[PDB]
Formats: sequence, C-alpha cells, structure tokens
Amino acid sequence: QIRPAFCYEDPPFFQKCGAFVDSYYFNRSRITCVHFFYGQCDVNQNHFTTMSECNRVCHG
Amino acid sequence: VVWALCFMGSLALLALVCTNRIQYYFLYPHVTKLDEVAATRLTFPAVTFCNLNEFRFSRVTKNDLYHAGELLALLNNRYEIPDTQTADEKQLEILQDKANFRNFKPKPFNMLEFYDRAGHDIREMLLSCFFRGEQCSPEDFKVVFTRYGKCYTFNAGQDGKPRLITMKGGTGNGLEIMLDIQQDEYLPVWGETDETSFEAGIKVQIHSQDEPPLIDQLGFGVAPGFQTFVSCQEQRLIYLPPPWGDCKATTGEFYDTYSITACRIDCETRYLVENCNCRMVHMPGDAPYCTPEQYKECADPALDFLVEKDNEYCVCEMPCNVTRYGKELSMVKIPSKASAKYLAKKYNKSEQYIGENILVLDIFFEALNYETIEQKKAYEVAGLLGDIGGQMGLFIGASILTVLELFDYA
Amino acid sequence: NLNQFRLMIKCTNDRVWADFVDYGCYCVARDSNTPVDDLDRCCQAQKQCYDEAVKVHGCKPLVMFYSFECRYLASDLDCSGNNTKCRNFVCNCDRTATLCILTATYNRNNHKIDPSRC
Ligand SMILES: N=C(N)NC(=O)c1nc(Cl)c(N)nc1N
Ligand SMILES: N=C(N)NC(=O)c1nc(Cl)c(N)nc1N
Ligand SMILES: N=C(N)NC(=O)c1nc(Cl)c(N)nc1N
Ligand SMILES: *[C@@H]1O[C@H](CO)[C@@H](O)[C@H](O)[C@H]1NC(C)=O
Ligand SMILES: *[C@@H]1O[C@H](CO)[C@@H](O)[C@H](O)[C@H]1NC(C)=O
Ligand SMILES: [Cl-]
Ligand code: NA
Ligand code: NA
Ligand code: NA
Repeated sequence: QIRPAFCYEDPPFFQKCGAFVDSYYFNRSRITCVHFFYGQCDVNQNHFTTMSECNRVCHG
Repeated sequence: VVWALCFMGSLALLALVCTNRIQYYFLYPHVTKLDEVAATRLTFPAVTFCNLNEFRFSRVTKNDLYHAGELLALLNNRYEIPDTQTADEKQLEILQDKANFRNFKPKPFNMLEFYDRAGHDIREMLLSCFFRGEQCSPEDFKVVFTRYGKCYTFNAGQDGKPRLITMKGGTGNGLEIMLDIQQDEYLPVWGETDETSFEAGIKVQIHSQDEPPLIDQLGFGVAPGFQTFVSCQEQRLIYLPPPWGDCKATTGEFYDTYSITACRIDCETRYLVENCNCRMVHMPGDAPYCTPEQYKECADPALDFLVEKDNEYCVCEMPCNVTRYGKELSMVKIPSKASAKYLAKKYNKSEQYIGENILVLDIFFEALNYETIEQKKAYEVAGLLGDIGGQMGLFIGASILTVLELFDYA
Repeated sequence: NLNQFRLMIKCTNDRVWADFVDYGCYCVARDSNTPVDDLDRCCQAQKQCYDEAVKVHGCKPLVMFYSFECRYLASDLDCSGNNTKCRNFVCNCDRTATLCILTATYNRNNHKIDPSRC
C-alpha cells in the first residue's frame, strides 16, 4: 500500500488520442519513474507532468 | 427580422464546424505515405557474424579452465572433470591433464581478455572474401564483442572508414565470404550453459551502421556445408516526433544515434549493474566486468530473465528513423564431389573436414530501389485556415473580401 | 542477492537502504549471537535463512540473481516466477525479511554502533 494502486498500471505507450507530450510513469520493475510520450489517452492515472511528482506520488 | 435570425442561425452552425476543425488540428493527426524510390546507389549495410562456438579448445589454458571451467560445464563445482563425461578419448586426456590443479597457483583472469584471446580468429576463419569484384581481407572486419563473444563486422563504417556502396541488383554487386567454422576447435559440450551450444555454424546480422548488432536475438543462422544466398530488400521507416508522433530522435546515453537495439543494450547494461554490480564484457560503460562466477550466478540468469520474461523493465521509445532489410535465403551444397579434393588440397584439410566446416555466404540486394513508409502531418496550418475560409463561403457566403469589408465598416 | 533485497525493501518501504546496511548486529546479512531488537531479529532469521539456503540447497544468496514482482500490496510481493529451487528459496528469504521489516520499529540509536554489543 506504500504507493497508490494506479502506480502499477501500464501507461498507454504508443496510443494516440491527441498530441504527444513528455510525461513520466512509475515503472514497477525498476521501482522508479521513467520518461515516456503520453498521447492524451487517459486510460489510468499513471502519468505525471514531471519526474519529481511521479517519484513523489508513486516511488513510495 | 427572420433574416437576422437565419443569418446568425447559419453563423452558429459555422462556429460548430469551425471548432471541430480546430480541435482536430490540435490532435496533430498524421497519415502514412508509402513510396517506392528508384536509386542509382545504395549504401551496403554492416554485416556482423559470430562463430556459434565461443572459445577455441586449443586456446583454453589451465588458468582459463581454473576460473571458467565451471561456467563452460567442463568442470563441476569441485573443480573436477565430471564423470558425466560425454567425451571421446583424446580430448578427455588433454582436459584431464589441463584440469590437474595440484600445486597450481591461480593467476589473474578476465572474461574480456579470455574472449579476446580464445575466441575464433577472423584470420583463420576467412578463407576468402570478395566485395563487388574486389578482394577483401581480415583488415576489413572490425572486432565487436557480443553475447556470443568475439565477433566480426564487415563494412562497419567506423574509425573513419567510408561506408561501401552497391549500384546494381544481384549477386555480383554484394559480398561473398568463404569461412572455416573450425569444428575441431569446438569446446566439448559436457553440460548445458548459456555459453555452450548444440549447434555448429555461424549467426549473422545484417544491419545499419548506425545501430549496434543484437545478434543473439535478431540474427539469422548460416550452416556449414552450404553456400547460402541472402537476397535483400531495403525498407526505410520514418516516424514523426511529438506532438504528431512519439518517435525519439537522438539520445543525449551509451550510443549517439538512437535505435531500438541501442535502447535495449542500455537497459541490459543498467540492469546487470543494478542487479549484479557488474557488466558483461560486451556491454558499454564503466562498471567492473563480471567474473565467471558472476556470469554463472547472476549475469546469465538476469539477462535471460530480462530478455525472455520481464515485461516492464525495458520498453523502448520508437526511433524516428528505422532501416530494415527484408531477406530471402536459399542454399546449395558445398563441396560437390568434384570439388572436395581441390578444396581439401587448397586448405590442407581432409575432404571430410571440408564437408563439415566450409560454408560460403553471399549477401546482396535484389534491386536498387528501396521502399519508404512515412508518417506525414495530416492537417497543417495552411490546411486549417483554407478549410475555415471554405466553410465561411458555405455557410454565409463570406469571403476574404467580405471579411475585409467588416473592417472598413468597423 | 542483496541488490534484489534492497529493491524488495524499496518496493514496500521509504526507509533508505543505508539505514539497514550496518544497523544493529545482523543488518544486513552479518553474523552474531544476540540481536538488539525486533528489526535486528528480522535480519537474524534472514541470515539464518541464507545459511540454510547455502548448506541445504547450495545457493549463493550473496551472489545469485533471482526475480520478484512488486505489487500494490506488500503481502502480494511475489516470488513464484522463479524457475529453480534456489531462486525460489532465496527470493522467499528476502520476501520474509522485507515484510518483517514492516512490523518492526526503527531506533536510529541501534544504527552503526560499537562492535562490543554483539
Ligand atoms: N538446460 C536448461 N535448463 N535450459 C533452460 O532452462 C531454458 N532454455 C531456454 Cl532456450 C529457455 N528459453 N528457457 C529456459 N529455462
Ligand atoms: N534462458 C533460460 N531461461 N535458461 C535457463 O533457465 C537455464 N539454462 C541453462 Cl543452460 C541451465 N543450465 N539452467 C537454466 N535454469
Ligand atoms: N484540404 C486541403 N487539401 N486544403 C489545401 O490543400 C489548402 N488550401 C488552401 Cl486555401 C491553402 N491556402 N493551402 C492548402 N494547403
Ligand atoms: C532520418 O530520416 C531523414 C528523412 O528521410 C533522413 O534524411 C535521415 O538520413 C534519417 N536519419 C538517419 C540517421 O539515417
Ligand atoms: C598441413 O597439414 C598439417 C595441418 O596442420 C600440418 O601438420 C602440415 O605441416 C601442413 N603442411 C603444409 C605444407 O601446410
Ligand atoms: Cl532486452
Ligand atoms: Na477527419
Ligand atoms: Na546455450
Ligand atoms: Na523486480
């Protein structure tokens, strides 16, 4: 329970529902957050505008 | 007054159509455009090959066997030749002696040095090499270490050597190599490890010079006892970066052009350092080289896991430029009965040896034209405006003049 | 090995790995006879776990690689993906210890102390 359950969801890689922008998701294998391109498909909440935010909310 | 109701009733509908078109533009859509491009020239690709056998038997020393014997299943965890010996007579004798460690004192050992010294030598394997009529030599192959060990890249286009070129379709305008895979030099297989194989031959990868090989994963096989023809077709894939697409141009880490393979080799390296505190000797970076015990206990399993089983550690961003080579393979036999004696005499081997060890490999392009497949921006500014002003004339009768008129009026 | 343990801890805990590295007697994977508290008691049963791993199964828990899945629930931390007894066993030693760490409380004064106490 240390990090929210959405932290463990796959971000929508390669899916386009609009413009692609820099984003950050928690990678449950590295156990840290990682850059990716988010294309506005709000499939879950595992996407953050900044690395620190992602690391704050999901790192633990 | 019914008109002013109707005029702004058509204006409302115009506003809706227009916002739709604006919302669409801000999706930054793309379409894909296929094209065949005739060419007078093609850059010949890089060609990387590896012997399937990683270590020459005649090059493994007592010290090598002491540090790496267990890794190679030549020794058990007690530093002894296992009684599960599936060996002939002479080789067992050589290995028994080599494995005699009584009053032996271990000297320093390093897997990179061991691959470099014990791995097959291009100078022995390359019986002949031609490219477009011109004779080539071991000097034309650059050493590259891979998971298979010590491997060789033709036409690497590195160290300021220019990239070679093809100007016609067909075999005469590509590469032909004859190789001796040297089965008498193969390490006896007494168990199963990531460093041993049941197979005899070579693995090959045809790839752009801007991408490193990943030959254990993406190569193709070539067998001894055949001449193999590989007829190639170049295909160029172009993607858009954001906001239209999600392709990655460059990486500002270990490699300075971005490709899927560069990405995967980065991940693998980070993963080994993170989980084993060492890198395998073919990986880039600063970390120490794994010892043979580390290969066996940590590095081989970790890499096997990461490749085969992990689903999230590495997910690589698509590159903006991808060159791919469609390939059609076919084979004929070597040697014929009529040529075996000639080849045996020329290379000082028996006919049986030639039959088990010699192969010829021809890599060439079918035709010069390459196919391109490209993501294009589907609705740019020019297209948005001219569409808005076209909808004006449809809803109001408005015009570039009609609009300039309402600045004269106001 | 301890890289996997350290990650298992991060999977379930915000407490920096340093604070465990030399804390108490047994933390982490060091030997002694009497543990200073509950946290140090975790490492003990862990060290006890490696020592059985070595002697009974022939594992090299300080060298060997294993895999594990970090899940939403610390309890759900999973070792079932491992394809050998040894990888299975040692993964579990580390899983047990990281959970135990969650129960136990942490006294900064039992961290990196004088060798006389053990
Ligand atoms: N001799 C063995 N035990 N080989 C394997 O276990 C194995 N091999 C291969 Cl090729 C593989 N992909 N997965 C494996 N687990
Ligand atoms: N690629 C893999 N997954 N290989 C193995 O699992 C494996 N391989 C070999 Cl060769 C071996 N001796 N033991 C193994 N467990
Ligand atoms: N839907 C389209 N194909 N629009 C145009 O081609 C276009 N029109 C106009 Cl009016 C313009 N100025 N530029 C354009 N590219
Ligand atoms: C990327 O694509 C462009 C457009 O086709 C091309 O000119 C360029 O050479 C490509 N990059 C590389 C490294 O080949
Ligand atoms: C070739 O035959 C064997 C191969 O090693 C060797 O003993 C012999 O000296 C060689 N002779 C020549 C002329 O190369
Ligand atoms: Cl990988
Ligand atoms: Na449309
Ligand atoms: Na193997
Ligand atoms: Na993990």
